[PDB]
Amino acid sequence: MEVIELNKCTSGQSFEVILKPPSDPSLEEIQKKLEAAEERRKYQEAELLKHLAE
Amino acid sequence: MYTFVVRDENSSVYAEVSRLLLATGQWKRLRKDNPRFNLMLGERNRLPFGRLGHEPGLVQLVNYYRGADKLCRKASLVKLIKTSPELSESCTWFPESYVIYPTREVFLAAYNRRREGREGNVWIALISSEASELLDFIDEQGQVHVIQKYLEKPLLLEPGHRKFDIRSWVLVDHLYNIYLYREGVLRTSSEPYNSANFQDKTCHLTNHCIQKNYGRYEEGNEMFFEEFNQYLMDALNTTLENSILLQIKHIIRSCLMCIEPAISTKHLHYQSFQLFGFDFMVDEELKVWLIEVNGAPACAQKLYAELCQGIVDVAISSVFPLATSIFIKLHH
Amino acid sequence: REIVHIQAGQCGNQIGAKFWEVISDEHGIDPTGSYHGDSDLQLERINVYYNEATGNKYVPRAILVDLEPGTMDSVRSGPFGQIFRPDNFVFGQSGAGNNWAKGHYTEGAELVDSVLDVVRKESESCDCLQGFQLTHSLGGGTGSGMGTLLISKIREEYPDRIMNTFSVMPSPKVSDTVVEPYNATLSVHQLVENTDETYCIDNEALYDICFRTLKLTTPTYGDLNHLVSATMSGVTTCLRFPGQLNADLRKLAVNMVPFPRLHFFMPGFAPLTSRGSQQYRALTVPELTQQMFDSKNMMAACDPRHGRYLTVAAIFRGRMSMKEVDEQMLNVQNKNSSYFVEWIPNNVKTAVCDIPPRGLKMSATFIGNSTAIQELFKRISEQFTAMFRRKAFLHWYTGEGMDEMEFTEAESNMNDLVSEYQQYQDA
Amino acid sequence: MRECISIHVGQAGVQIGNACWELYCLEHGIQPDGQMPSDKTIGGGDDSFNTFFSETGAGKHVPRAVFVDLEPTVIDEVRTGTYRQLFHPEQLITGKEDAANNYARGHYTIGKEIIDLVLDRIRKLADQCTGLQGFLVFHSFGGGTGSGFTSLLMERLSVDYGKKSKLEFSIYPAPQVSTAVVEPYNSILTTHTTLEHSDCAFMVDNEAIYDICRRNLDIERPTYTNLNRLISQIVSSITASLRFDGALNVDLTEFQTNLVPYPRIHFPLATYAPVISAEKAYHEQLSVAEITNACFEPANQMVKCDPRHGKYMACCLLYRGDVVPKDVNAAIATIKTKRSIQFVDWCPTGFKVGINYQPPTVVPGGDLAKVQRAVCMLSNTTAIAEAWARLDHKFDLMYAKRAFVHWYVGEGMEEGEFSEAREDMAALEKDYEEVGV
Ligand SMILES: Nc1nc2c(ncn2[C@@H]2O[C@H](COP(=O)(O)OP(=O)(O)OP(=O)(O)O)[C@@H](O)[C@H]2O)c(=O)[nH]1
Ligand SMILES: Nc1ncnc2c1ncn2[C@@H]1O[C@H](COP(=O)(O)OP(=O)(O)CP(=O)(O)O)[C@@H](O)[C@H]1O
Ligand SMILES: Nc1nc2c(ncn2[C@@H]2O[C@H](COP(=O)(O)OP(=O)(O)O)[C@@H](O)[C@H]2O)c(=O)[nH]1
Ligand SMILES: CNc1nc(N2CCCc3cc(OC)ccc32)c2cc(F)ccc2n1
Ligand SMILES: [Ca+2]
Ligand SMILES: [Mg+2]
Ligand SMILES: [Mg+2]
Repeated sequence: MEVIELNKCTSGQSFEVILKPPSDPSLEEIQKKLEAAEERRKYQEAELLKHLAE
Repeated sequence: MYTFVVRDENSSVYAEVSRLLLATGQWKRLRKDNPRFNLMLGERNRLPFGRLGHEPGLVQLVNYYRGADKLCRKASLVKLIKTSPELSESCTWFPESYVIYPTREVFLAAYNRRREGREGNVWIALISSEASELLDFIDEQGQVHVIQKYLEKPLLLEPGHRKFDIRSWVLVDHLYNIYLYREGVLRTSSEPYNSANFQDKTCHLTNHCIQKNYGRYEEGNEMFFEEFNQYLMDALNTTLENSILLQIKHIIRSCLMCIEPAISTKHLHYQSFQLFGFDFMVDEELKVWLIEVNGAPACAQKLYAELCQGIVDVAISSVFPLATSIFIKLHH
Repeated sequence: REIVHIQAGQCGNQIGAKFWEVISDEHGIDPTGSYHGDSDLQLERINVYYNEATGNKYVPRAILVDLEPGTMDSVRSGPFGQIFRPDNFVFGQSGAGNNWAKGHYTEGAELVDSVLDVVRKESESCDCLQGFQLTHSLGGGTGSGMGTLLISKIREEYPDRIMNTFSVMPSPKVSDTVVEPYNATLSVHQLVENTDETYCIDNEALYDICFRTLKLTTPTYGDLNHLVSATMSGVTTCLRFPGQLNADLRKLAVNMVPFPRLHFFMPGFAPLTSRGSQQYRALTVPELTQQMFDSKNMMAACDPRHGRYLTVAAIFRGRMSMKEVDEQMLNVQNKNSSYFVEWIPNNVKTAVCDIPPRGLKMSATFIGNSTAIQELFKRISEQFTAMFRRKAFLHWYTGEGMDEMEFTEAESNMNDLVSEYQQYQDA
Repeated sequence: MRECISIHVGQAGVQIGNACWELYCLEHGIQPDGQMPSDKTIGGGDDSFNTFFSETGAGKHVPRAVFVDLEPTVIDEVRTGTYRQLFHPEQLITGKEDAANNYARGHYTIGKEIIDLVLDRIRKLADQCTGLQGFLVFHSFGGGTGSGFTSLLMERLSVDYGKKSKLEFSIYPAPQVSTAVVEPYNSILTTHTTLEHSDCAFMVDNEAIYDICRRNLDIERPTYTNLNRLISQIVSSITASLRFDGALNVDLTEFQTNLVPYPRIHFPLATYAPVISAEKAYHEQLSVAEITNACFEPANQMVKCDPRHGKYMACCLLYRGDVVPKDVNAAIATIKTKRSIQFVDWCPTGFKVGINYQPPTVVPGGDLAKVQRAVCMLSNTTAIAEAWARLDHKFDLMYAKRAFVHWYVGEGMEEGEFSEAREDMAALEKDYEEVGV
């Protein structure tokens, strides 16, 4: 059971212990998606204001 | 009124368990995918253990032990016995076993040691005498197989010169008590045993099914415990308890005590019990051997009533109570 | 989050007035508009329903609408009459004659813009308007026909605000006229399209509850409206008082309404109490739970065992163990888990408020979205076609512009709604 | 010295942030006014607590915190609470209308209207940072703000700070404290859209915290104050290495290194012992070995699962209190024999350990007793995928009827983002299952 890289200091100490070894989208792309949804909203709202107008 | 669901319709055993539960008037059965169950009589493969014990205000109990397959899977059972110090290679009740995949690990080095004394070199998967005969049989299936020392000198019942195995039904409860059913079954071969023609594997393979002579000396190729013990007394001057049952109780205890840390539901959010069928092989020296552990075991027709009524008393009503014993507690 | 309240017609204004009486008592406001209460919980969310006047007075955010002056003069006379803002009495004179067409198309049309003006004034005051709640019956003519005209127009001006109604369903056991199934089917068509949440207050239930359970031999509208104030106070507790939930109309709609047309809720109350006579044993939390889920306590005459609960909201009032409330609520589901859809996990939510209602130490209001509400629409649809297959009494409507076709459409949209409720009672 | 900016989002995030920053203040001896008598470097310092506090010319110590809720109720109590003086008003951002438990309302509708305002106030702190490390982001899986605004924020931060690290503290939804029936939709939607923008995520299942509060704190019905104060103890354990002298987990980059080998699998299970009631009059102090053994009881995990049926990829032990290395290795020794600790073949079976001698700090009057030593294990075990499977099942149950879908489509979203976010989770569950058999 091998201890290693033990660092000490006034606050405490740390170390590691082995038991065994081995064996992003663009701002503009965000702006697109985010603005497609707002359009999809405004369509659905206009269809409602069109139905109410009928 | 407790609630339970049923997700393995192929369970001869718990088919009964469901029926008995309803007939108590205090157990209603929900639908498969209804999560507000107290008790899951679950499915055999891919039972969803990750989803259990998350229903607030529901104590949940399932009839299987996650991890239990490490014992009930032939390849894994060998791996378990070789590697656990609790069992060790110096395991005196498991026959020699190697796991060989189809595309010899240290299997060949043992077979050769057998060329040194020309000792018995019969094995199984399926039974051969030449390694090449067998090894060429696992690659014709393509799946992992396991080969074992065949027990060339077994114990034969007379009249018949016949083979047989012993199935003990063990029930482990939510507390990890180990309960052995007092009723056992000898699954007997009606064909007189002989070691010249292995390929005529009807007197070698003792499976109740594979015996599609069925019914000669005892009904259904099954001899219960009262009969066998009688014959033992008369024929060998011994009892079932002493010559055989001790070692079985030793093997059951040892196997289940091994995996207890991996499968115990003591401090877990859901709980498990499970019924196992343990399969043994008695040789001519009255020595018991462990063949296979069966995690999804069927009971013998005559004992269903009693065994399933005991699952409910010991494993189910223990957790969910309502308004001498048929088990032997294996102590630890 | 301000709410704007609207009461329309005979029924709408009589239950409207009780509501303001009942909750004005709970918030410690008196008829003069002055607060005289003990706790501060009473004032924390007082703005949801009341505008704060100078002199630190509290004026309900309520618009009063009728086509006749009758009831509206009544309200101004009643105990809390003076609390209501006088410019918010908006009325005509000709009445509506229990005629959906007169309310929606002829008589109501004249007056509606005047109503929309008061609405707009109140909306402008509002820091963040949640939406509107309306009280009306579906069987008369003002609250029914004009009521749904207002809703159609309000949705045009405020298409993204929440529309909540308390809609009293007609019943032969308590009916003014034979044409109520006509007026209700035309209204339900409107409600299915233009409201987020409607509480189906069935006059059939209020009658049976008054007759059978409260043993009232000859129930008046005042006995029925008692039951309606109690429910209305319950289903708005979580809006008027601080909680762990901080609930509002939109969140309520999100969580109650899996599908948009299935927004008709079964209300329930426990304990059922008759006016005046007070009984003296508080209920055990186990009793509140069994009673509130009892069909005998439902305010929509539907058997909950004939359908499945899509979602449930329950609200407990008084000093009691939330631990026990938890156990009792979990208890009823796991016991009757059959009657709750499996395909909406954890569809029963619960809330608690320390303050009980006047004259009870412990109470439970219940909001169910059960697929059994179809039983209600089926009832009204049967009555409707009993008459329509003979075009009986239709002249009252054709005479005001309406076409047989409009009747066939409404009927058909309703029978559709029943089909939709049946789709999921099986799923 | 490198700075760390904490961003708390929605109700769960903001209330937990109060919890934590109060604790941080007791632990660092900062007062409700932001004064820290111990700081002699007045108006500055590149001390290690300055990773979480800037100092003012007047000697005030100010959280590198920003709070963001789409609705004023919750942050308003921060604005009028014991630690008002602590924060700069610009740090407390408030909407007027909340996401109504709606992932898509908080992401698309109301999100798009506040994302730029928030990022500017975030940039106002990044401009006081000599070498900014990155972000600690606190939020619920369940709320509409919690889930939907957080992922819009996470996306942008990847764009405006592509070189800084992003860590997550995420409240996973539990019906005993839940506030909404659609929380499984919001959970999946936000995990799919945030997965590639978070380097390391610590899930805390409200179910687990609730049961610890009942079993070990003898609290009948835990409140958010009960849950959050216990939750910030764990958070403190996990961050103390950034705020204290040490050699283990000194920067947000070390958390990925030590705990996350494969990028997607970045959900380290947290286990924490001991939780001891402040009411218990006579308590027997637990040993290094008793508490280290407690780290392998599920009943102590932040997520209830079974690490036995799973494989480890990494593992840290964070001790606070009277602990020396020898007692740890002795405890480790005897634990490695009695427990089912299986590592993936391609990872050294081992334990990176860190000890801080200052024992755990408990807020005066809370529910936690003071203790001589405590520990928080961080293990990246595949058993945590159990939590993914549970959520994904509830999601499948509802979505197969498309129940509630319309609330989302009605805000701009497309029925298709539902099957896209869910297919991703299908991937995640599969990555975990390969890695662990
Ligand atoms: N542990 C803990 N969990 C919380 C807390 N507050 C809320 N939650 C959880 O967060 C989930 C809902 O997310 P919220 O943060 O409340 O919603 P939100 O972020 O304010 O977004 P909105 O929908 O706009 O309100 C619920 O399931 C709660 O269990 C808290 O203070 N502590
Ligand atoms: N090492 C050995 N020596 C001799 N005979 C053996 C043996 N191992 C097994 N046998 C016999 O041969 C049979 C081999 O088949 P096997 O044991 O795989 O069937 P099975 O036990 O899996 C059916 P079940 O699952 O229903 O119990 C054993 O049942 C036993 O009868
Ligand atoms: N519960 C209850 N129902 C009422 C009340 N007043 C009227 N109704 C019902 O409402 C229907 C009549 O509609 P009404 O509101 O009076 O006509 P309107 O004035 O034109 O809106 C009848 O079916 C009544 O049963 C009341 O005070 N309480
Ligand atoms: C404003 N009225 C209101 N709203 C509630 N909410 C909003 C917030 C989450 C929520 C989730 C639901 O899942 C089914 C149901 C209901 C609710 C509510 C909840 C109650 F348990 C009791 C009374 C309630 N009353
Ligand atoms: Ca300094
Ligand atoms: Mg009338
Ligand atoms: Mg909020």
